[PDB]
Amino acid sequence: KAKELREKSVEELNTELLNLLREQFNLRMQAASGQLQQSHLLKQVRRDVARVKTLLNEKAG
Amino acid sequence: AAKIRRDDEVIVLTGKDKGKRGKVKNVLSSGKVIVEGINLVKKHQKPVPALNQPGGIVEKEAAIQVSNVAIFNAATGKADRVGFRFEDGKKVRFFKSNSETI
Amino acid sequence: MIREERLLKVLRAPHVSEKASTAMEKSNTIVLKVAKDATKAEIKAAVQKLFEVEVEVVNTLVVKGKVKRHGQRIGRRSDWKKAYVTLKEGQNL
Amino acid sequence: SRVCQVTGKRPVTGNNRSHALNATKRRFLPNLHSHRFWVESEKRFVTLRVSAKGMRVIDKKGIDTVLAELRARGEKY
Amino acid sequence: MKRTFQPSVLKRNRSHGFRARMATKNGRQVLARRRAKGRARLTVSK
Amino acid sequence: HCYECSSDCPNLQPYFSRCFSTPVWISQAQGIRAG
RNA sequence: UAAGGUGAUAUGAACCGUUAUAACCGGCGAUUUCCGAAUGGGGAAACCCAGUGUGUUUCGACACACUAUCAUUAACUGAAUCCAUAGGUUAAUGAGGCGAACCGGGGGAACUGAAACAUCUAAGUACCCCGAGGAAAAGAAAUCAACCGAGAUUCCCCCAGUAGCGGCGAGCGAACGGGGAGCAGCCCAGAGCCUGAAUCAGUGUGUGUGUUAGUGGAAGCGUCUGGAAAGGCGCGCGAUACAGGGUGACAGCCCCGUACACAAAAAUGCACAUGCUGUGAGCUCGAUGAGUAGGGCGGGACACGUGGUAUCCUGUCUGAAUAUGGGGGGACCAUCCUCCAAGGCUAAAUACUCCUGACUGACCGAUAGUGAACCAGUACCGUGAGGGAAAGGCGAAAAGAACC
RNA sequence: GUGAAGGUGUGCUGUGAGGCAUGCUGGAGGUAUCAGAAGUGCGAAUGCUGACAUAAGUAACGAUAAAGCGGGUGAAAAGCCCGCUCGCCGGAAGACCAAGGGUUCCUGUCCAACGUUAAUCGGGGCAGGGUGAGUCGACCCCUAAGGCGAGGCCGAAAGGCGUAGUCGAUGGGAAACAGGUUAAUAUUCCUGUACUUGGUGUUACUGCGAAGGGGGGACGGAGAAGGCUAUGUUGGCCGGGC
RNA sequence: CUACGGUGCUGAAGCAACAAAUGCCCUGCUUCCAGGAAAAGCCUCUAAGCAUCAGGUAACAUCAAAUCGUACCCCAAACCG
Repeated sequence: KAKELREKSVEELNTELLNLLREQFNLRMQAASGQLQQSHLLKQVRRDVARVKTLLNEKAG
Repeated sequence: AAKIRRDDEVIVLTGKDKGKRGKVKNVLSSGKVIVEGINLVKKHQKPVPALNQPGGIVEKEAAIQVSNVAIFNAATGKADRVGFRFEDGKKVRFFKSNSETI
Repeated sequence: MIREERLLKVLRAPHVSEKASTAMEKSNTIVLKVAKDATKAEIKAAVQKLFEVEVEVVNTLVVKGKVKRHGQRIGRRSDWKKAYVTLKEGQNL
Repeated sequence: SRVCQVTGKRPVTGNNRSHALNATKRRFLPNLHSHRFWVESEKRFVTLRVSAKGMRVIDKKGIDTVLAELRARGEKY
Repeated sequence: MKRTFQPSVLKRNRSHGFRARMATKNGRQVLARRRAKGRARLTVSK
Repeated sequence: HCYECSSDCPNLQPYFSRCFSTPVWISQAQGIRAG
């Protein structure tokens, strides 16, 4: 996953940063709603948005 | 480089189970090692309304020190120490006194 | 007009109170815990885009963190911002 | 501050000594006056708070030579 | 009766506040002596 | 159950030793005539 | 480098990994809110308010960037005023802030001692300020010596509590000379021949070597007591390893290590090898630092308190000679010895420790040792500067006491 | 560890400081000897720190506005809740802002400590909940005193002063009322009725434009009325009483 | 309505006269001497500027009004003692 993204284009990289935060908003709504018994996807998605914003700001320069 | 690992049939060298043989269940962080069926204690487990509301005198196994166990050789029949050699580019646990790989 | 990834970070949590549920049944008002730097325009833009509903007026307030004594020390909870988003006539979530 | 712009004479300190040798602190201020010097290079007058020792450095060395030692030092005039 | 301490935050922050201490040489030495001591609160401010 | 609280002394005397000893301000005993 | 992990109080909950990226450790990189020199203006730090660009825009707007002052320099345009300055703008640079001590400089006490006290002392100390560096400062003879000579500074041991200074009181206190640590001398005031000519720097590959993760390590069993053996008794083995620590009591041989032998993607310290760039040799000649030296006055520094008193510094007032000349040799003079001021640079020996690593102790062992063995500069106290605590130990293991 | 130091007894013997042996606790360390070094011996310093007595189960229990009952809950009620009386304040002991405080607000829970007694109660513990603004306030625009202050003038240094300018309210600038509502918020929520300022789309006749000019803003003490109104009082009306 | 706490549906009259402020008219009026802020918002005049551009003016239409404070105590058991 950290390696599969370094064959993506920048616009490909950016549209999955949009899907990650929409997933992150989906999970953050679910955790407060009494749902999301799988309370480990939060830490995983938060480090998935960091994984791509790192890969964003490195091919930008 | 640990000498005592996840699933090793070990023997206890010290402390009320001196001579008894069991298998390691999990190596903890602080040099304490759970051995299967060896270091049994008697936990007066208090029943909480949920979460195993059976609240008997639960008999679990306590952690033993990792230096108080040694790996059972079973090809000599005795307790035995561990060394580290490199075979095939891999760090290999091997028994002392016969030098053979574990 | 707000950037989309900014709107995905303001709506923290839907707030349940039995005052908040009175507002949901009687004045069509969802009460949300929002981010601390949320403006009333950013909440209005985020409830409409992400909850797919219509919004008349967001009223906000900032809840002060309670001082609690866990164990023997003196801690303080975080201040949080609380919106009162009044939807117009059609209620989804 | 009471500094000559040519010789750099600070006020120095010393003692007052009485006839009973009682020491008490004083300051030997330099004999400073602001004086306008005529330069024929620049075709202007230039004023300098200069000591009376510095007025003797100026006519002995030149007023162009003194100012050249100020621009190359860091004084403003 | 009327005691010596009559609080006002405005008179507090203008006397002993961080910007009042950082205005002069001798208040930046106060703040240097309170970082060198290890003080939790540096000034009266928060 | 959060018990065995201490004996919080007054915040006036910084030497708890004399905290319960004297007020340490003025000692007024006024009747002394020795001549 | 790994079979275990998701920091701690802290259990869970939901998970991740199992020999190849779970975590951990290191190198480098990214991210790095807000305040604070705080720098866009302001402000009651952690907030308020913009300007101008540049986008993008659903037309509601939204992002990112810039915007401090000063110093130096350059560009443009620019008063009184004709030239011209001052000013004004826009760039590039650089600076500021914090830091424990050491260091250099500018200022500078008093208590105290004198058995009072004023000269003197304390003491150029405390402190305040300014500035700097890994050291700094000093430093290449206007130096000493004594008719022989020495040969830049710094530091250490003597000289020597001497010579002296001194209400000749309290006290202050040298040099010369000698033993050592460490030892380099060079530039400009200047034009030629020669003409990168070694130098000394920076930068870059290259080598040698550290630092920043690490790897391997060598050998013990029976037996009695005991809650438990590391103890006792018995009998072996390792040792370039019997430093230390842990383990249910005291372990060379259980563990971690230790002696030893090893290891580096990458980034750096040091040498060296240097290639490439900057300074710039060597030889011929000239040159030889003026409002200075000296002096009068007033102070200060020299051990030296103006005393017979040299020498140095300079606030003030003066004022040379220019190597056939000038300084010093403790008033002064004559000899004759020695040096060449009024320009500058300069390693080591030296001082220090906020901080990092090991290592040690006839150092402390919780009223001690840091104020602080413990969420301590905290609780508390004070408007504030500031002050400032008390508080360690279940057990081998929570087995931390089900149930009545 | 078949029991160390320590603690606590006892016995024995040294001229003394002391020494030794040991019964019990203690549950891991201690040191013949001979030398060595001292944070080397405490009853006093109105010594320092901690602990604990004493007075003494004494004084006091903080306004002499005052309480009495019946139910309730409870393990327990003089104090809590509810009720009926009684007393007290009413230019305050009531209602409401600013300051200051910072959750003391409300609810459910507990009653160790805290509360000068008890407590079921509480401003106590614990866990939830609660503060909604174009119009109120701040921010903001404007300045006063005063601060800071580019350049500037001064000053051993630090720095002092001050021009432009920029801050600084306690003053000046802009607009909402009434009902209803929550256990706790309301000029904020909701109904009703408004209003203010600014950005943005058409008409005719069109001169608009400032770090400038002039108005205005814009101001004293006291005193005297008149016109009112808030408010009150009575009548009338209305509902009810007999 | 219904635990009669309380919530809930109803809801009649809703006038007049008189007395009234220390409040408003009034930042007025009168009078005194002690002779009683400033700046902006506001209205207005234009200069450089500017051309049936840019603005202004009116009506109408749209949108925008951010951000903080907002609980509670205030003659007090929450402030200073």
